[PDB]
Amino acid sequence: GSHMEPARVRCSHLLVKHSQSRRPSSWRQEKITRTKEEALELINGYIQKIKSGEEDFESLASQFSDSSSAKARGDLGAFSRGQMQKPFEDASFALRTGEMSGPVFTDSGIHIILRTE
Repeated sequence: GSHMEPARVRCSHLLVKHSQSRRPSSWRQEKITRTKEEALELINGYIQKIKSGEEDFESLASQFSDSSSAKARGDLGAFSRGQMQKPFEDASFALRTGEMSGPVFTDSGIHIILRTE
């Protein structure tokens, strides 16, 4: 449980679009043909690889993420409350230091939350 309230939290994020997304295009893909489930498979794939030791969230959040933060390894840096979407932000505070959350469904699509701090 959360035994402390931090005003500064650092979390990295990964995002994969889906067919029902508002923007069916990205800075890497021309059209998002993959739906929720197809994107979810990728999400779980990334997570499994990281937990196994195949790769680290750095490469996934950079070369396998649509998040603009991908250029910075997918990290958002140290942010505060009222800075990110509630499902993500509230989850970040709920997570512990060094915790990688699973598939979190948000506006854009499925998000992976890695709370480093």
